[PDB]
Amino acid sequence: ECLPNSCLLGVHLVISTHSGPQIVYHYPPSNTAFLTNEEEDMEVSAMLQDGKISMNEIFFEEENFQDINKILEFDNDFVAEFCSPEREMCNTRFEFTVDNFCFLGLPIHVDSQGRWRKSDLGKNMNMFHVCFVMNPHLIEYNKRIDDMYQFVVTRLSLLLRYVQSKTSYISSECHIILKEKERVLKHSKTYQSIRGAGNKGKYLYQRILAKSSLARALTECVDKIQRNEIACLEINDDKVISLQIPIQNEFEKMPNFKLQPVLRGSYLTSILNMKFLEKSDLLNYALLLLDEPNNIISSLETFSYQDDIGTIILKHLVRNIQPNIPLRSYRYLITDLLNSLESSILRSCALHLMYWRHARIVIPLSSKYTYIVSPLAPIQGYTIDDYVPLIYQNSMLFRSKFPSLPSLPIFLSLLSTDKPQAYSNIIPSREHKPVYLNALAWLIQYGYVTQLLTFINIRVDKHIKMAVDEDLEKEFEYDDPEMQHDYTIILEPERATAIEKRWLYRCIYGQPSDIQILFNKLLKYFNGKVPMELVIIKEEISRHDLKKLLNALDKYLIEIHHW
Amino acid sequence: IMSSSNDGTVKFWDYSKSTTESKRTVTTNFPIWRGRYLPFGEGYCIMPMVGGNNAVYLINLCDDNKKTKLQPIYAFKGHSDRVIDFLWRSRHTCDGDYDDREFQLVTWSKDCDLKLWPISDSIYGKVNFDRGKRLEEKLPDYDYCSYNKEPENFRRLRENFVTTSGLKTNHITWLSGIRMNIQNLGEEVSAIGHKFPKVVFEKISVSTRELCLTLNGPWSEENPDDYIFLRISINFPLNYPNKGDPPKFTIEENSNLTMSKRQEILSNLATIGQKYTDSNLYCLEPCIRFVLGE
Amino acid sequence: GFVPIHTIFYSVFHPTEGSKIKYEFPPNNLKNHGINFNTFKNYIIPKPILCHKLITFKYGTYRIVCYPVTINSPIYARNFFSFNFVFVFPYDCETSPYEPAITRLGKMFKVLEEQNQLLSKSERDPVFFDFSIQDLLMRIFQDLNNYSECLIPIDEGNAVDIKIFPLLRPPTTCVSLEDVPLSSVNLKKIIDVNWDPTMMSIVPYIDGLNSIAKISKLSNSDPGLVIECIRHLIYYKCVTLSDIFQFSNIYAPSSLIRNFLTDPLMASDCQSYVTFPEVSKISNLPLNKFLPTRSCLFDLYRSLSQGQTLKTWYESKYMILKENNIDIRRFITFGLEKRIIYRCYSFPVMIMPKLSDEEEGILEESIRNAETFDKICVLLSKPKLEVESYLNELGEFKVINS
Amino acid sequence: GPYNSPTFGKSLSLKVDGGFNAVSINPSGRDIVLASRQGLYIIDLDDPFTPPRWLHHITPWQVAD
Repeated sequence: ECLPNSCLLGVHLVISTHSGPQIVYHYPPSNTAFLTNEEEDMEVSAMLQDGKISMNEIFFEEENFQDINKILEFDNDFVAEFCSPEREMCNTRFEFTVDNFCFLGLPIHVDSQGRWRKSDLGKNMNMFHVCFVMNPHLIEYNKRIDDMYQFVVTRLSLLLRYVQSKTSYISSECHIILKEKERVLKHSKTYQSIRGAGNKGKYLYQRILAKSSLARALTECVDKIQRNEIACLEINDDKVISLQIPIQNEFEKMPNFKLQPVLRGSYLTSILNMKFLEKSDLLNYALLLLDEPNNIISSLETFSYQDDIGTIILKHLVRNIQPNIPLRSYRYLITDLLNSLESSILRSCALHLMYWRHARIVIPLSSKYTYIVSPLAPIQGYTIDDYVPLIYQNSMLFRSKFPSLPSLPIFLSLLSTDKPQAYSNIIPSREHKPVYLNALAWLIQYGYVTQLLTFINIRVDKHIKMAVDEDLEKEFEYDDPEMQHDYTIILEPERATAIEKRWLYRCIYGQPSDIQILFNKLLKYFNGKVPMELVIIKEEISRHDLKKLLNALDKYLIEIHHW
Repeated sequence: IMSSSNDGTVKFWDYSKSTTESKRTVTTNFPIWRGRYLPFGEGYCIMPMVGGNNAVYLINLCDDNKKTKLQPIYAFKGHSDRVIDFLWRSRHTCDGDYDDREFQLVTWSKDCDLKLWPISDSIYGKVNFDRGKRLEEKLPDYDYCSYNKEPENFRRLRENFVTTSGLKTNHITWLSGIRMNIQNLGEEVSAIGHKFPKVVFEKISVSTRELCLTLNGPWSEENPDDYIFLRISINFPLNYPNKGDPPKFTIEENSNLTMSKRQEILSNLATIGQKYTDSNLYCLEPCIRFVLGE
Repeated sequence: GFVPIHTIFYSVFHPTEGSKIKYEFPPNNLKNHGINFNTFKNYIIPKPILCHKLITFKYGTYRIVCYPVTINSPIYARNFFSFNFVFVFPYDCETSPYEPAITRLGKMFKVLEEQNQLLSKSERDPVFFDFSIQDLLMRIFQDLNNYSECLIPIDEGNAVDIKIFPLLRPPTTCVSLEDVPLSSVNLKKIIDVNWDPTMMSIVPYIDGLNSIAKISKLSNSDPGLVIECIRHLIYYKCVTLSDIFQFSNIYAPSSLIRNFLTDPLMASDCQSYVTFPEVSKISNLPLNKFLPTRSCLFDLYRSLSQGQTLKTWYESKYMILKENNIDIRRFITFGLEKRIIYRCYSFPVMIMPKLSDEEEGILEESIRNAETFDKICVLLSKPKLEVESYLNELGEFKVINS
Repeated sequence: GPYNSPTFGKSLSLKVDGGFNAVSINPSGRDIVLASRQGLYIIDLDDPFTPPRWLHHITPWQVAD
């Protein structure tokens, strides 16, 4: 399945000592039915007012609550028993399924010598396990467990191992969690004055999240992975970790609409992030922000804590960006902030923006380019993964962003009722050009409008074959029907034979020298797979030269138009 | 009738005499998966199931209930994983006057290995097999036609719609597994194809000893940095790679390649082939490494 | 298809030395591969809370699937008896087809141990209280590794009958009334007595051009059961959905149009497909009042475009189809079947006889849900022009051909 | 003829990947067939260098004989 579904149900913090394994902090304390189908009060009030505590209130409702001592019809001691394996089953992938619940985690155990890393609770603890419970379907079990382990669990466990080796952070977090549990359950009169076990657990978790930093990391991780977002977690107030599961919303070939559901608004383009992420020139392309620039700055300020050179460079690049100009022109934005070192920094920043769902890669937008409405345009559906519709919502958003322009139905009908021409035929005047290009960037960034690229293949008729036969001889018959051509399509002109290369070089016979040069330089790309926009960018040619070569060679060139 | 079971017992039956009990009972230390009588002489051939060193055992059957042990004559050692079937390969004269037929054991195993085992005349004599005898009935004659080749046969106008050349890693990976137990042409071709992933093979035919490979070589007189697509067709003699029998190199007529450069490349290829066949070595990796690169 | 078993062993809880391996095929396979049973012996015989559950865990490069069973009865020593038929598989596979087999094997042996005390008496040792295991494990191992099936009798009335079935993806819920079904197989010869009567009614109407509403009206069937039957046929990978063919439709080439070129047998099938069997009468009608070559078919496939309806495309190129005797419906169907063209759906978003109350209600619900013209035309049983006229009477609307 | 074969008196090993469970031989000795869940592989025993002919039949269950 291409639809994103992070199948988390909760998180654990299972530590072990010489006295035996126990549990420290698990969240949420909800039941199986919901998940499957004094000064401390002032401090927690200030933390809730400032937004430092981000819990989910549906996890602590009366119908969505389970006891703190029970986790999915298992006791805390039971879970700490079967999630604390031996030394041979530690420091490796812990996969464990109980019917439909998979207990996936990477437990970290100290070695025999007593070091956490190869370069009270501070000395008794020999193992900790941040166990993640998933319930994927049996047809998607391997995919979900593999992506979760590769993208969240391994990174979080390795960072926790590093911070425990260098700082002994998890030991102190477990100590303060247990101290706050004792001080709420057995000392606080506010706990006894609160009615309902769910509200008691909500207040206890509020105190734990207020006093503990590892609890905040785990809570934010679960909340922002279950919501299919980027989870920025604060650990030890000195390092941050960003965790996500990547979303499949890019497709080159068109997916089957009514057999395999795909996110509405997916980018139906031949230029993809994943074609470039797997390679890790990209600087010949231009970026396209997925949100407002100030929102991207606010999201990227949570990617660090000290405002280092990388975040400053990335913020400067996001603030001064345009989707209509290539990334090779942005060397001046970082030359002032300090092949080439600036090109390497630009490439690394482009990978950072396009990997973390910030700035998608596009061909640089021009009014001369033909833009069609994508089949995957978010028109139907109440939300992105539904399966008032999204067209009216995005029309309201378009009216809010551009109040001096015609409505989103007018723009999406003007581009999909005639033959697909260049985008400059919608813009009335040159004064309307930047706001219309902003509207075009808004349409592309929402998956509404893709680009119609030109693909060229080479074709040879009977006259070229007869001329080549005459040239070969140099070194029926009673009638001449003109509607009985013997055509032939040379599929790959690079690996052509001697007679087929003669057919290609007899296709250009009487053309001038500039056409001969442009045909020779562009012969290897005439295979029906390379879009001519990339040929224009790479070969440093202009559009008038290409339209000259299309007009001068009409019956020999196959014209193929898709995204 | 002979039988074999999981307990390690090979039982020989004669149901004309008695349905209960067995004429002979041979006990092994391993379970037996496939046990069969020999097609020649008086004997039988059993192979293990999960243990027994994964070797096919050949046991004579020439004697008078007899609970005995396994005393094989020949053990076909090899086959790192278990054998799951064994076959026999028989050839003889077409007309038939004397019974002089040879046999070859073919075994297939779980480690994806298909091995052919020769049978010596020591095995042919240890088993009571009368090699050369007047036939009571003539042996059947079978057609020796292969079947690996692909077979083929309003109206339609005669047309060449798409170029065939615009439409082979399976071949170059299959030839790596061929071992005639560099000592082979196909092994050399597969090793070079694994060595050079950029070189594209268009026609590999070890049986007809003809090769046709395509590559991108830096042999452009206009610009030294430009790479020219080249088609080189190579024909090997039946005495390759002995001395005095070099491979024949033919380069397809290319418009991008000048005739002087083509003659220089052909002369250098002939020089390299003659110099490496003078030492009775193999000349296809130095030639390819000369055409593209150094 | 199905992963072979790596090691099968039968572990039982001895009352003296605890959990131990009784029999194991292949012999000493776990110790030869570095698998130590004492490392995970507390998962093979866990507490009775974890027992009678499908337990699968990873041990190195191997995946270990087991169904622990614990029977509580005063006949046994320590007031309980515990065993486990444990299966070992490699990690890099899918053990999903084998999990119901191991679960049912464990449940059947639970039934037999609760009934006649089979496994406890099979030890031939009177310390568990107050047919060969090894042969059964050998037969299960080799029958599931060689045939994916087994029939192994263990008693005078009991046998191990295991068949490994592949796992199929569930059908989607996106099938609707405007989708037409295409049967990829001859459904008349698959019909035996066990088919559903609804599906049996649907079969003589899946001709590749009938809508699900039209099939429901033709077969006197409720559309929901037709939707569920089409979903069940999708689940067996034999029916693919498509669109209603109209000349008001807009078709455009896809990214796989080069597969008409890079395929040795696609264009010949197009030639044998799109042509009328005789000189049809459509090839004699004017516009107003040998087989076709593969290059002609490719040039006709390219000439489709976005925003250009099939009426305009057909009236711009009608001498070509008349001279080459080409069925345009068959041409479009072959293009959609080879995924070389796609349909741009029409969306009537907002900013003649008197229409009925229920008709205007479902029209308003279709407009407020941004449904296509095809779904509204199917729901009202009306052509596109009547729906357009009613919508123009109701308000101003724009059409997106996405 | 069968007496000009290069592989009858010699020992030869071929690596045939794909997980083949069944095998059978011509009594003439020319071709050998291997069966798997994906189909049949026909190998020339006198020309083992040619890739085997793949006949397509996809089944989820393991072939027997």
